[PDB]
Amino acid sequence: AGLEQLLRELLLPDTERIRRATEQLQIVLRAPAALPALCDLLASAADPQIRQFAAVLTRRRLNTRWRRLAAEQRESLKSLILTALQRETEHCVSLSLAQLSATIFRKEGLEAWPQLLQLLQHSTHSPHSPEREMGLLLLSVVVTSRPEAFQPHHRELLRLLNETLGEVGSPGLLFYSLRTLTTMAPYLSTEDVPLARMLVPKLIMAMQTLIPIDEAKACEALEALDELLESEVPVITPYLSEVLTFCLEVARNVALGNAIRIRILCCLTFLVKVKSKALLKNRLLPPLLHTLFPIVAAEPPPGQLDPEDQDSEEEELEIELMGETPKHFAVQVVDMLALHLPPEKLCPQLMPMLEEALRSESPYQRKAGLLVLAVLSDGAGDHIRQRLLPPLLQIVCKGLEDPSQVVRNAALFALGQFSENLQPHISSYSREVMPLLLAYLKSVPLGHTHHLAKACYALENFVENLGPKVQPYLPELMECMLQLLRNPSSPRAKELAVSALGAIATAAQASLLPYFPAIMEHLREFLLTGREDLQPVQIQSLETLGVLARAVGEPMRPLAEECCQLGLGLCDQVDDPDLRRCTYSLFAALSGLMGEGLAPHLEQITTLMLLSLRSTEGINAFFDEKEDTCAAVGEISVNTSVAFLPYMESVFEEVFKLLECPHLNVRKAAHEALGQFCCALHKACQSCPSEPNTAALQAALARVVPSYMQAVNRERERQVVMAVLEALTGVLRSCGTLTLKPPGRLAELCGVLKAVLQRKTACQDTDEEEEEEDDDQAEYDAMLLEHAGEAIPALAAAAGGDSFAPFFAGFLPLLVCKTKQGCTVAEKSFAVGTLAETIQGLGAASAQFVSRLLPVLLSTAQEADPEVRSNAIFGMGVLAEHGGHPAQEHFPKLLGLLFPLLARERHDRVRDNICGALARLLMASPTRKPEPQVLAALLHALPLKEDLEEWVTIGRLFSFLDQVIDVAPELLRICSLILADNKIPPDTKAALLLLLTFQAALGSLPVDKAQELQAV
Amino acid sequence: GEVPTFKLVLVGDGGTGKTTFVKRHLTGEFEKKYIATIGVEVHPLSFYTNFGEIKFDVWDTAGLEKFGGLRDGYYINAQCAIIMFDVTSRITYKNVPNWHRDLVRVCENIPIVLCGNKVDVKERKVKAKTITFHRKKNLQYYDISAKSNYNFEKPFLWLARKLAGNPQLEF
Ligand SMILES: Nc1nc2c(ncn2[C@@H]2O[C@H](COP(=O)(O)OP(=O)(O)OP(=O)(O)O)[C@@H](O)[C@H]2O)c(=O)[nH]1
Ligand SMILES: [Mg+2]
Repeated sequence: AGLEQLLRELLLPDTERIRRATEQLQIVLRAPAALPALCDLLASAADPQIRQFAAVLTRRRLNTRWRRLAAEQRESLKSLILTALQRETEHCVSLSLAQLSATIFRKEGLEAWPQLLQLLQHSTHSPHSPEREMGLLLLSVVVTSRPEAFQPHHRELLRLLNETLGEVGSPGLLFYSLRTLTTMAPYLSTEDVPLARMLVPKLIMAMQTLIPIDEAKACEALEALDELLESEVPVITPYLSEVLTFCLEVARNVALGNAIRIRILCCLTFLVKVKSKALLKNRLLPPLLHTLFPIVAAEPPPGQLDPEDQDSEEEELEIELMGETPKHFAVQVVDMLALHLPPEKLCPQLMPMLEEALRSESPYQRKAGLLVLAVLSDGAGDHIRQRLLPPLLQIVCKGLEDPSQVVRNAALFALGQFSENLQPHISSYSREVMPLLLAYLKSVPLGHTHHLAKACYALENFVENLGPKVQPYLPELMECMLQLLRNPSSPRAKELAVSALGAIATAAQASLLPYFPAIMEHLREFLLTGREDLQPVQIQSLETLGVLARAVGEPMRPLAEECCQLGLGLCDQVDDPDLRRCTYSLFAALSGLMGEGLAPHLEQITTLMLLSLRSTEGINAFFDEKEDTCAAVGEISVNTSVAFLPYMESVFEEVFKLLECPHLNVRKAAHEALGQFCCALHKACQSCPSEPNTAALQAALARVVPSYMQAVNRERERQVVMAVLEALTGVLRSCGTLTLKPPGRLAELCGVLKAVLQRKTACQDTDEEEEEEDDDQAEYDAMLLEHAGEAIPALAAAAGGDSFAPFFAGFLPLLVCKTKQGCTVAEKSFAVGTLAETIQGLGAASAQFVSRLLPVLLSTAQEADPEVRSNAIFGMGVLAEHGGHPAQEHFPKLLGLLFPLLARERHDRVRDNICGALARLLMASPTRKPEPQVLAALLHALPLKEDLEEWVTIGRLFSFLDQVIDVAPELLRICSLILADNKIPPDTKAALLLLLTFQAALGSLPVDKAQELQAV
Repeated sequence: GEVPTFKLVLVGDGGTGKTTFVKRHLTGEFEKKYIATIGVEVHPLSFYTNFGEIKFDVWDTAGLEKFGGLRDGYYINAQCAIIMFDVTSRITYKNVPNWHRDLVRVCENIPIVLCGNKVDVKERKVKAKTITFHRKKNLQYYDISAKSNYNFEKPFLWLARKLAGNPQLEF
């Protein structure tokens, strides 16, 4: 009102610094006493340029001023809004007034303003055009104001849409209508009349007109269309190919910004993930591939070199990961097209296009071929598993000889995703391609560390999974990295070389001996380093030396003598948890290997370890550093003598206080760190200390048990359930009856853990939803069941008839559900194994239970699986030497056991278990048995090539002189066939050698023993 | 008598490298002490292209300290803006859509390029697959280097493209 406008006319262009500092005096303190319109609206009649931000300030004020406003304050504002709607001169002014109307529609909700409805009817009729578009925009903004409040109006609005179907006119009207349906899309009706169509031709015409006008308008048109489909829309499904054909054929207009390609491809991808079964009916893929093939081999209109075509490319040293160019998001689009659908026969269908893609004379055709390999490379290779397992073993080689040298990088990348997507195919015809790849990669030391880094990432990665196979490859690989090892170059070259050295170290484990003295000098050179700019190389060398220590142990004593302080010394120069990563692992492994050898550097290392976890860093995430340090204490469980006895109290309690944290991974790390104190204290006590030490450590065990006990059912989660289960199993396996001192863990703990498994589980919940960010959550809980396989045996064989011994009966009926013919072979194997440890743990008390459960075992009988049920197959034997009188109850059941099935034997395991069980049955008592018959049969089929658990049967049957001699020639010929073999337990001593002295064996030598055993 | 005059307004939360950004575009140095940027200032900058030296306007808008709310005043008559975000915190990324809604309620279309500072740190929190909002909202993205001045002129070159639309505009 006067002075305000006078200020604005001068402050709009560039204002003033003093006028900028004025602010509150420029605001004129607001000073609202009543301020209806004179100092609250300024009559809203001036040059609109001021009026936009004047209305903005009115909005800001009224957002809070409505605490005493009178009734005669709303009709005035709405009437003024109507007048401004009639009084329009500029597009931005109309936009501002529409925004003000939408943002004043924030409250009072429905049941108000009939004049907006009358304007709605006027805009539906609206023979005049400009007022029609203004009506459309104001309806659009008011719909934007309230998302879905006017559900009954939706039909009306949909009916309104019919009028919008009738005018394919000004581009502004089309923009308004499509941005209206943009906000209409989140309504998610899915139930209205499916006859809602004719929008497709209108949007086609709109984007056609906007190609020469504006690319972005068609852009928002397409994300509007994408947002339209979110559920079972009844009208989109029948006719869908026409719109995608139109968008691709208009994408053939290369004279447009690449955003056109960006959002046509993203809209296509969302259309596919919504559904992709329509292509089953019609052959829509081949036109799509013909369309995208020029896209894959796109050529710049002026021939401008690509950003990947620069020879130097010395910029962005750290990391780039750009994908804005058409070729990249095109290849991810086609790759998700490939992976989303089931394999079926689409790959054989596109093979005829594949050899068409294989014509590679022009380099652009070569990138096209490498991209078709990139898309074909998928997680599932079942199609390539059976046809042409080495599909193109020389085309990848022909790509190496490329002057453009980008085909080489593309082939390197393709070999990459072959390595980390096709696991079985890493063991394939790679016997010759790998050395030539290494040779030509090391033949170009031009200094382009990008190609070297991608080569290191893509290569020497899958070979580590192959342990036995890499030994024949030991020599050549050295003269690869020695091409750049310890040579003057960038620190990137050094870190790449040392990372590759660690990779082959992992691949070769202890087979590094033949050439290792040549790595001694490199180790001495690189370990004796350090500079103000060589931090990452020193760190990576640190963890690769840790890997070396882990892989090879005792033969490294000359190497283990040093590194006790040299690596330790280089920590005080710079203080950084990043610099301290994995440093604890190396010295921890050194302590584990030495025993008492760390005595000189035993206290300072302890102080430096203490000053790592007290840091308040936390008190995909920045806290992960702590986890690394946490992992350190785990290694302490291996071998630390008793030096940690005063150290344990120094840390454990604080570690105790670390078991609680909102971060899940730090909680897992803390729990797994807790899981090793059992082993630490047990190994301390086994190394005989004084009795007061035993009492103190027993008290420590007693105080630490409840920390584990509280986690039996208090937890409400899934991911840490595994960790707690193996931790409890380990702590029970790391101790014995001394953990049985509190008479509450005997039955209450066992009952709680039994109730937790299967139904009544704390985690097995469905009522609650996931309002936070989700993850893969690929139903891990099922595997939890088989993980429970090690839960039962933990201290299971410690009762032997105690008060809590007949407790498994509580779990007995549920095991019946395991043996019902309604589960998988894995479930049966789990159940039979669990029953195996339960029966082997206990004796007669469990013997009567298993005797009553015998009909279940007979019902199981012989299933169709080479390795199932074997647990019970030797379980009958283990109960044959168990029980006692229960064994004597059922001799006829013990003998036989449907013996003829030895003719059915196909797998070694079942044969070995049958033989062992029958041996235990025969030797349970020196009584009558099948003797020559079943004995001769099991001797006949007795290779015993993989009986890595039942050497005890062979040892016990030896020299165990019921009948005597029996079928001597059979056992003699079998043992001669066995002959000297690989490493064997004490089984072989006194193997009836002295019993020869019998007479028939000497006279009738088995076939010919003199071939190898002339005398012995 | 230079004809091409273009006003540029920078937008972003206070203390998010905006002052450092503009001062580095002035001479190319970093000043150590941190001062909470307040008020607004103009830095007339002219850069060389195929059409010669072209002058541009700067608006050093910052400061959530003043009681009076004047943040919306600078948004009028502006034809271009640049948005910041920090790579070490989720708050900037979740505030990007708030900046989107306020800018769209300012104007229906303005050329905006997503830009994130403080990338010189060796450890990076906002991993690349998280950056997808701009693509699906049709926002272009450039990266800025706090040390090497990477994309020192090419974001402004993109701005020139959107100002003219003729692909012949070069250095
Ligand atoms: N001290 C320092 N900080 C730098 C340098 N280069 C980039 N930075 C980053 O800039 C931040 C400095 O914080 P501030 O002084 O508040 O600068 P700002 O975050 O941009 O905030 P405003 O100044 O209001 O724009 C640090 O946290 C660094 O991450 C540098 O050379 N020295
Ligand atoms: Mg700054």
